[PDB]
Amino acid sequence: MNDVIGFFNEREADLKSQYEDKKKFVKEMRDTPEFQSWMREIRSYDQDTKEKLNKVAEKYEEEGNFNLSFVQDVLDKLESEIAMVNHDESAVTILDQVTA
Amino acid sequence: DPILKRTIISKRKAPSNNEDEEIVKTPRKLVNYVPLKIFNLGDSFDDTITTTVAKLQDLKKEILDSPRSN
Amino acid sequence: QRQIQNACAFCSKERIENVDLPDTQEEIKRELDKVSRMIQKAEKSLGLS
Amino acid sequence: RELNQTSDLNERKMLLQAKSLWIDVAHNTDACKNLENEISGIQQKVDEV
Amino acid sequence: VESLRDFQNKKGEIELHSQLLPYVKVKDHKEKLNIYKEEYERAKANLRAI
Repeated sequence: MNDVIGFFNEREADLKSQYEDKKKFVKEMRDTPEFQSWMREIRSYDQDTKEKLNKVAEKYEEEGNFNLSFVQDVLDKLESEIAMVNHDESAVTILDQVTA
Repeated sequence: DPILKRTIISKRKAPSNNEDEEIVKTPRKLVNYVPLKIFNLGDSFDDTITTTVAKLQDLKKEILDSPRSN
Repeated sequence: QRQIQNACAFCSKERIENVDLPDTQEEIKRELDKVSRMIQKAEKSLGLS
Repeated sequence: RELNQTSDLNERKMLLQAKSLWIDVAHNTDACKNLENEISGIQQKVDEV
Repeated sequence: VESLRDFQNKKGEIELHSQLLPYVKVKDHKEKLNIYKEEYERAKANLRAI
């Protein structure tokens, strides 16, 4: 029993260390640099409250829930729109004197 | 308060306690290395086809060095 | 050695370390997708392969 | 000449994909080094036994 | 002209997730916070039991 109690003491010490590691992971999960990036995106949105932004946000929410995705759908749409804008502004310097 | 922020945000009590596998951690082999990791992301576009493309690029540059016309 | 043989087949591995690029694999995958898309755009502008 | 213009971007895609392959090689090598350290520690324990 | 209009639509779509909090990042942060909290809870329960 002295052997088994020493073994259980070292096992509970290892469990305590793992619990401390999990607490550290929880602490670093919050107060992240991305968390720092937040609360000023809210300020940027508050510079331009609702109105057209609310409507386009509602449309975006409808698109997102219809797509049944929130990460892959957003990345795919970003890639598609970047590929679209890659071929842009073709002979856009002149529009009027040609008509004249 | 806008319904947008609350819909975008995720309620903390929404998950069903996030119950883990079985009752304890799954048994593991004493080594159980299994390195694998042959591919690390990327993939998609193959490298051999564009390798032939680059070879053709240097070949056509060498051709451009050779005289053309006149 | 299979990977390094592929790298030495694709130009050279030792000429790679001098070039600068973020080490994150996700960023490199995004860049690869971006260059694939712009290559597709150039191809469709040319029309012919 | 248009193909040369496109092939500049094609060889840029070469640079990106080769960087990806070399970083994969680096990850494999450092994981192999970690495995070597682990087996060295296990061999030290075996020597103690 | 239509490509410029579609680029304006694209920039609006970008601002949609940019002006507000990043939806992908906030969802990932919520998920990781949930899993870390449940792991912490089970670890502390096991610690109390032992």
